[PDB]
Amino acid sequence: SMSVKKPKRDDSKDLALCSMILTEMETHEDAWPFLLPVNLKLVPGYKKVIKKPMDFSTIREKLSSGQYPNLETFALDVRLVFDNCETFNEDDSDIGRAGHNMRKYFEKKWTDTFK
Repeated sequence: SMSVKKPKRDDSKDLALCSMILTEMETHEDAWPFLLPVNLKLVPGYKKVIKKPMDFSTIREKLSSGQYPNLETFALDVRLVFDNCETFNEDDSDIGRAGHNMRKYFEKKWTDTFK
């Protein structure tokens, strides 16, 4: 509360560390469904159904331009990518499996780097 604070967690490396995680997600062999925004002209149903599209290139641009106020807003967009994938793709599909795999890969790196 006013003039009463928990000890200051060092957040000075968060930007660099989120960048490194994002690099590792970008280079994973199962990243291909997530590298670029879904083409809303060429994928029937996507625009209407997925209210907030998100992809790794969009996260990269947001990260590089100071549009993440803190490491949690960064995690929320990464998770959004996988939540969107699950919304639109059957579990038993190459893309559906890719999303599960990437979400797992992310959540481990997230815990190991920050928890």
